[PDB]
Amino acid sequence: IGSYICKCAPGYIREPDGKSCRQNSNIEPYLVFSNRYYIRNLTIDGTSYSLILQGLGNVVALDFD
Amino acid sequence: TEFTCSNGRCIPLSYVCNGINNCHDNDTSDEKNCPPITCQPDFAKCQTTNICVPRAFLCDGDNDCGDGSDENPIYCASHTCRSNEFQCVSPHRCIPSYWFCDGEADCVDSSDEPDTCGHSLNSCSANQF
Amino acid sequence: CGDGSDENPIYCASHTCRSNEFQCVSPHRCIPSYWFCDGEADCVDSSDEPDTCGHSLNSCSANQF
Ligand SMILES: *[C@@H]1O[C@H](CO)[C@@H](O)[C@H](O)[C@H]1NC(C)=O
Ligand SMILES: *[C@@H]1O[C@H](CO)[C@H](O)[C@H](O)[C@H]1NC(C)=O
Ligand SMILES: *[C@@H]1O[C@H](CO)[C@H](O)[C@H](O)[C@H]1NC(C)=O
Ligand SMILES: *[C@@H]1O[C@H](CO)[C@H](O)[C@H](O)[C@H]1NC(C)=O
Ligand SMILES: [Ca+2]
Ligand SMILES: [Ca+2]
Ligand SMILES: [Ca+2]
Ligand SMILES: [Ca+2]
Ligand SMILES: [Ca+2]
Repeated sequence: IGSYICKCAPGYIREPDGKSCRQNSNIEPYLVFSNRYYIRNLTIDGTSYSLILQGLGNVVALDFD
Repeated sequence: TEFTCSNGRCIPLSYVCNGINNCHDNDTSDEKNCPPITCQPDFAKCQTTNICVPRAFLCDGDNDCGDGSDENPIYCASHTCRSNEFQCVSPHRCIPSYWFCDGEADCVDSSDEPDTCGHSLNSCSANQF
Repeated sequence: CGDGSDENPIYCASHTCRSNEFQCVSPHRCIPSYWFCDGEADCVDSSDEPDTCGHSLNSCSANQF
């Protein structure tokens, strides 16, 4: 009544902003993307950029397990 | 689109049976007609209103029941911290220990990362730039 | 608490029973399973040992009286 509250699902904690949530796991989430000849690994914290594979013919799609 | 109550006050038709006496009137005429607002398992009810809330919320630290039915200090004051967490002077809410000096205020008071943490440094692999 | 501050139904209604206990129609309060048909009313309603338990029997060792 007169306001709203924001809730983060299990595995997430809520920032002082109230509107935003952060993830509880210690392992850094990272991005994987592929060009024609490369598969690259980039970290969302921006600290790291690395190579997964090179010389492939045409890497058009990726998925993980 | 509106409904009217015994005090000469009107509320949207959908609000009539939402489980809160929106009319605040002598007759409680909005909720007075409505059926039994039962509550599902794994959920909880609030002393002042016919609202159903998940049990996880009962001691999370947020005033989910508008009357403060959840976060009752008798039951909820039992919390403890720093088994794997860190503590802040702001209202109790503890965060994983590694988070405190990470460089973003995880606490409203920003007590998680004062200058005491120490000035930052970074490193890279020998084959990198 | 004279005001009923304890036993607040929101928090205390979470109870469960019959993991190792038995249940009675009287206000919830569960007792070890073996206790129910033992021959003494462990519950105010005496629902712990109605005639349904079955008529009693007893035995002794072969070398005894
Ligand atoms: C309801 O109205 C009557 C008459 O105006 C008044 O005497 C009574 O105190 C009111 N009750 C409440 C709960 O507002
Ligand atoms: C509502 O409560 C009744 C008892 O008053 C039943 O337990 C019913 O199963 C409940 N319904 C829902 C949907 O929670
Ligand atoms: C946190 O709670 C646990 C519960 O077993 C202990 O009581 C512990 O002593 C508490 N930590 C602090 C700092 O008092
Ligand atoms: C008793 O409580 C436990 C808690 O894990 C389970 O929810 C179980 O289903 C309950 N027993 C009954 C009879 O519902
Ligand atoms: Ca609102
Ligand atoms: Ca209403
Ligand atoms: Ca809450
Ligand atoms: Ca931080
Ligand atoms: Ca008994």
